[PDB]
Amino acid sequence: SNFLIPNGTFFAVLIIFLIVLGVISKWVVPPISKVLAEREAMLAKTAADNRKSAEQVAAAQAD
Amino acid sequence: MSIFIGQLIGFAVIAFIIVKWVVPPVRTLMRNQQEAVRAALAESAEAAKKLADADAMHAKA
Amino acid sequence: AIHVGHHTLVFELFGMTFNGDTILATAVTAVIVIALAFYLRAKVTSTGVPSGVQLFWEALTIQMRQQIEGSIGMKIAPFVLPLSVTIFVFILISNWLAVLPLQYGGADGAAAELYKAPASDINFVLALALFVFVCYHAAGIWRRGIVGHPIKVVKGHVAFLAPINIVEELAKPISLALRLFGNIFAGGILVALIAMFPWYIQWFPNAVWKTFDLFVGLIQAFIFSLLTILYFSQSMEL
Amino acid sequence: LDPNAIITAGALIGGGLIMGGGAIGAGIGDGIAGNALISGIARQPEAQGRLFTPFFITVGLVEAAYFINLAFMALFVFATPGLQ
Amino acid sequence: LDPNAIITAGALIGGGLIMGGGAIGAGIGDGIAGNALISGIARQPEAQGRLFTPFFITVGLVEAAYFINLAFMALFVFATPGLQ
Amino acid sequence: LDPNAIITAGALIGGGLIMGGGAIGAGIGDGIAGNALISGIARQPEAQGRLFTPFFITVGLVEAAYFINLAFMALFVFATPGLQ
Amino acid sequence: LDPNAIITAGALIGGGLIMGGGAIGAGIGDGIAGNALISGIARQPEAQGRLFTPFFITVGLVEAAYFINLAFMALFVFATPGLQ
Amino acid sequence: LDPNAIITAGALIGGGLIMGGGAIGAGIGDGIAGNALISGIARQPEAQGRLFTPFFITVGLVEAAYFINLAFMALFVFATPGLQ
Amino acid sequence: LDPNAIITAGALIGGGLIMGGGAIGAGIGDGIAGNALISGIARQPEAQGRLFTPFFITVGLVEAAYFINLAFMALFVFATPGLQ
Amino acid sequence: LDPNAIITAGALIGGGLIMGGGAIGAGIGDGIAGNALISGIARQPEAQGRLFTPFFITVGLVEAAYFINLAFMALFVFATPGLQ
Amino acid sequence: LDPNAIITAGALIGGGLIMGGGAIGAGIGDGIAGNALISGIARQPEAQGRLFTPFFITVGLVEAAYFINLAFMALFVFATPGLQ
Amino acid sequence: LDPNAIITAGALIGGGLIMGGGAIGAGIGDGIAGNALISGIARQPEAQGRLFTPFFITVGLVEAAYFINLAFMALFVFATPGLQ
Repeated sequence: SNFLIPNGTFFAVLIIFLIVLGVISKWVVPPISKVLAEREAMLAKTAADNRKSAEQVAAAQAD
Repeated sequence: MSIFIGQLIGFAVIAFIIVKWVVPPVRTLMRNQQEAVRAALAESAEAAKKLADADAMHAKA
Repeated sequence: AIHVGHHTLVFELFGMTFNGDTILATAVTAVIVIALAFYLRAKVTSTGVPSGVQLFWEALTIQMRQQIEGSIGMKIAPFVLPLSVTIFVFILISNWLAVLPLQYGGADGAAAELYKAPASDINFVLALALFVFVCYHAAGIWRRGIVGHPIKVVKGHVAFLAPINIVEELAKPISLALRLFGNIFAGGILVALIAMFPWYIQWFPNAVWKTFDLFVGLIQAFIFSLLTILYFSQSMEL
Repeated sequence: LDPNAIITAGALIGGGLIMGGGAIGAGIGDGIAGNALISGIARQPEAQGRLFTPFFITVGLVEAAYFINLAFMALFVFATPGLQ
Repeated sequence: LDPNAIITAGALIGGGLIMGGGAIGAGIGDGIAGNALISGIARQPEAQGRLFTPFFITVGLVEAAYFINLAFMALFVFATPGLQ
Repeated sequence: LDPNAIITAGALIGGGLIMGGGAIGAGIGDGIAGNALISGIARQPEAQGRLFTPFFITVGLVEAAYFINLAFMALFVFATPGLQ
Repeated sequence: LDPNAIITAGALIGGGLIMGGGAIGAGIGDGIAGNALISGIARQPEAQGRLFTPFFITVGLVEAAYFINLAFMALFVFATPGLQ
Repeated sequence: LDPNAIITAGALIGGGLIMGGGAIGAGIGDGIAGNALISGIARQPEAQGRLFTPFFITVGLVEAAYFINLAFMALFVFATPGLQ
Repeated sequence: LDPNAIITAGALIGGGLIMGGGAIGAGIGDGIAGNALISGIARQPEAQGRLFTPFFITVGLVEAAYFINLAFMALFVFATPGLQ
Repeated sequence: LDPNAIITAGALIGGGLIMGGGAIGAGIGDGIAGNALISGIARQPEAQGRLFTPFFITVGLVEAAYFINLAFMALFVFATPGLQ
Repeated sequence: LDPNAIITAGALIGGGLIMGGGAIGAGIGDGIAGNALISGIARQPEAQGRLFTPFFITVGLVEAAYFINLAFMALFVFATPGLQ
Repeated sequence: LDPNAIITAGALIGGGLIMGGGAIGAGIGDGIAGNALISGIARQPEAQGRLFTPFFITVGLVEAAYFINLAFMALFVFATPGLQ
């Protein structure tokens, strides 16, 4: 029956959708971004600390 | 109800195909990522220990 | 016998009609997605082995962030990341919930599903499409200006083709909605048609079609999310 | 004769034309996109992933019109506009 | 017989033609443009950033033709000119 | 005259259009994908196994459409919408 | 039976044919021209400025084949030749 | 008028459309696959033996899209659905 | 059932077919010629001046075939042969 | 009105569609296969002697499909199913 | 009604079909041949003249077919076979 | 309403379809073959004479199919099977 015609549900669905867009934007994306940043920082720290340890062992032997 | 039985057998075969062919590889990929992150953590701890030992040696000299 | 439209649980409030079945299906999908979100909120661990839910959410977030940074730097439009993530997860979850063995016979010769994919209803897809439309047009307004933005969309890349550009703009929302609609509506017909087959043979075509519908829904969710990302990128091209 | 019969026959012909045109468009476009993707994978076996993102975009567009028409075909065949 | 019946059947078949042609054209054009995009990104994944502009100019022109066709089909079906 | 006869004739014509369009799309899309696959395998026979991953995707996204047409064809000729 | 009914039905079918052909031509020609533009820009990033001058000419041609048809289509529907 | 007359006229038109679309698809797909095979063998005379392995698949899944139509055409003309 | 009415409806359908075919041909030919021109200009910018010589021939050989159709479409529509 | 009139009209329309589809498919397939053969011979003329083997496999199949249509085409117009 | 009306309407539709198909073929072939010529001239500027002799042959074929069709169109429209 | 009029109209439409399909196939196939020939002569002027042989084989196949369609069109329009 002319299902292509929109209905009041259009508003209601939007509401529900926005609710999810709240949660997903409040307690999913921020923690995941923080965790990925922490992982990148941890990897950079590991590499830099390995390089620093090699450098400082070389200096200690030289010193 | 007959169509319900037909589609029930259909979902049975769908689940068989899934848990037979798709589940193993995706579980393998997730396990690989888990172990990669675990190894990254272990390597970070090892690098920290190496840096501490380097500081100890610097103190020795 | 097979019907189309014919939504169940229709109810009227404030002189506005609502297809109750679509609202219920959308609410169930939202509940599942929010349960996943909270389950990650109580399980997210940076310094521990990532959980399966954490793995899935990180995969989605990384994919969407990579697309955004490829298109438009994250320093300008961060909100587009959660917007695309929620759109993708929402569409995917609804489409894949559409595969549960819930079809049955109504005793009138017409098959019916306890769960009907929300995308089968024009209102749902129109809601998502128009919301995305308003979102990225408002983002463009902020990026360029209330007066500059209409000017820029009128000119587009080449000013000489002023009229055709406008058409594309009007096509941005429609193409976003109808596409999804079709990709799901056709599915709602396929299984329905297979319902006319006898039970001893209905399983095979139904099984094959739903197995392919899994991938079709995955592709549709990915396409909608990616096109939303790229529409934001194009709108905010200063 | 019954006008509704003529309207229904016209609507069925129209919907069939809708679906045939959409099928042709989808088939040709998706075949061409797959040609591109598979040739790209053939030239760079390790580029596979980097190629999927654009390809799907194309598929999206290539599918859109087709399925859009499918939707309209339904409006032609099930809820015929102007039906008496 | 009602003249409106024949008029409506003609309008429906005309709209079917309009969208069949639009489907074929849009699908094939978008498929070819996407093939070009995929090949280009296969050449050098760096050029992806500078490729999406002309690709979407082309897709804009193609989809503009398709949706002008759709607007005319909608006028045919729902606002059939010449209908008494 | 029996209006149902007009309905059935229109349904047959519409279903024939649907199936013809589906066959055109499927045949040409499959041919293009197969040509790309053959060119790839001619290039590097060492990568015969890998090339199937996109091929079957393309065919999957083309063959699907074909069978979809078939489904609607079954709707038109066996469960003719609007039939009295 | 009013002859205007048959006249309007024929005019609508003709307009549908005109729009279908125009849409197909415009879409596919634009897709091919865009494929050329994408390949050119992929090969030579600096060429983006140079290629626009010829590319649009091609567009201006295909669109000319399109819009011209559209004009005549209007004549078919709104001022139907031979209308009585 | 005998209703079966219109039924069978519509059925014959539909079958003609079905097999015409099947012929178009089969011919063009076979041509494209053969073009790929010809180029591959031309550039690698010794690869012929292997090059058939993918080619047969392409044609293998193309003639089906043709030979399915034939069956359906054999259904339309001989055992026409809804042939009262 | 005025004979002139049927004649004019048939003439309108024929003119629509003529215009549709002409638009198909013009659009595809112009798109392909423009693709060649764009590839040539991208490969060798200095070629621009000379490339316009053959290209204008090609378009001349395409548009002509389309433009001729226009006249004959008018022959079909405005002065219908055998109008009676 | 003799029903056989409508029967044979539908049969002729179906046969014409059969022949049109077969001709389009055969012509385009043969053209593409010949393009492949000519280009391959141009790349390495000595290869011609071998290339004729795959070529006949392609054209030979294409024409075969075409020939198949002719068969059924005859059935449509000479011994029309559903004729009384 | 007038038998001549039906015969002439059918003749006009057939002539429209013939002219549309001929225009499609002429446009496609001319565009493809011109694209080949454009690429050849761009790659090999001093070969311009050498390339005209083959090109004119290709057109000499393509155009020929189109014009032949045109002739038969007149035979349908001005000397309709079976007119009575 | 002479049944011969319906038969003649159906035969004329069928012949129009036959000639349209033949025209499309011949034009596109000949254009593609000429593209191959022009490209080969541009690349290898030495093999120009040798290139003619496969080119003439391809053109013979294409024009052979086209003239078979011409013969069948002549059969339909001038000696229509099933006249009564």
